[PDB]
Amino acid sequence: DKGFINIFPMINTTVFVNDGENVDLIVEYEAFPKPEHQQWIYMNRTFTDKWEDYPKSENESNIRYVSELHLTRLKGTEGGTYTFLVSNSDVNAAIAFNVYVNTKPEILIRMLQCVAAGFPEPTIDWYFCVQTLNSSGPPFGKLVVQSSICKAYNDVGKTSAYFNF
Amino acid sequence: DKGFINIFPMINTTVFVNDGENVDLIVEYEAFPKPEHQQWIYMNRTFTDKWEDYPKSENESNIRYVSELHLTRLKGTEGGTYTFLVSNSDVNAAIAFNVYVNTKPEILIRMLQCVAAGFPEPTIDWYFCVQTLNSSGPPFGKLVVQSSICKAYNDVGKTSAYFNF
Ligand SMILES: *[C@@H]1O[C@H](CO)[C@@H](O)[C@H](O)[C@H]1NC(C)=O
Ligand SMILES: *[C@@H]1O[C@H](CO)[C@@H](O)[C@H](O)[C@H]1NC(C)=O
Ligand SMILES: [Co+2]
Ligand SMILES: [Co+2]
Ligand SMILES: [Co+2]
Ligand SMILES: [Co+2]
Repeated sequence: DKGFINIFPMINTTVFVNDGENVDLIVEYEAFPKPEHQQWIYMNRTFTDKWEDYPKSENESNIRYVSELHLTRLKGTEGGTYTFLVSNSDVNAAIAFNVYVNTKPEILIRMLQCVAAGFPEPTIDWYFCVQTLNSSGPPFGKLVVQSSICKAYNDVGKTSAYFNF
Repeated sequence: DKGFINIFPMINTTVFVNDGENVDLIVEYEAFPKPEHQQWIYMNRTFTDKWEDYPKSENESNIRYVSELHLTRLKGTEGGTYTFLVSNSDVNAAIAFNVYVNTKPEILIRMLQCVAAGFPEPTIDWYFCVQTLNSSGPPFGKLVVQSSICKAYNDVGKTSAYFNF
């Protein structure tokens, strides 16, 4: 047999984190020969000092290794796929984590239009006393919904605003 | 000496309750002769079954009495002065409780105008990427402030909304 790299996640690959909280993406993996070019990537951007790598055993015959990425104070926009890559002289290997960041809806108004953004997808109710877009600027949220006929909410929170003529 | 009614509060007369929470307004009082016409009043409205009255002692020579008003699920609008009255054949006596209900700001928008309402008095900040009125209808809050130049907040919460042209 030749070289090999086998990766096992220590936590579930799909993780859910509340807005402003932390999460540690942990991976164990066996490799021969000595693993090289350990790397954590999010959005073509490489984390320089937010992660750590170390052998699981001090013993010389160890081929078990651990890599951890420390995500701190995650924002709703910082949700997405975080990828870990590693290689040796023979094999290239990778594993991916899907990080969801729960956020309460942010609503804006520009005949006005009410637009809610966040995760999970905010639903809009109207009380008396629908399309989907994807924008970078305000309001800041993973999923964006506009309702026309303003209260907005999801399983993590609610946001309201009144409008009169 | 003739008749007398002396009232002592068992809790502080000024009470602060968060929105949606409960509070028990408790009063002890000594009276001779037998107290009569015990009454709890808020906004000219008399609580019929939300309160209880009972002698502090079963013994016959007791002149000590207790009256409790159970306020449940208080709203921001339900903040104000709650009054307890009691009398006998000689004296009339009363005591008053000042109930504050903390609420996060509610903001509305009608050249638009942003109006925040709640308790304590909401302050308005503007981020780039003042008068005072008193209305019954939306937005619902004890103190109302309009700022013109929309984020709004107080020591109990915050509420935001964007506006673009
Ligand atoms: C995914 O991870 C969660 C914990 O965040 C766990 O409750 C769930 O069972 C996992 N799903 C699997 C292992 O299929
Ligand atoms: C008023 O009541 C509060 C408790 O709600 C207490 O902390 C405060 O000391 C009281 N003020 C007095 C007794 O003057
Ligand atoms: Co380091
Ligand atoms: Co949808
Ligand atoms: Co009763
Ligand atoms: Co003021």
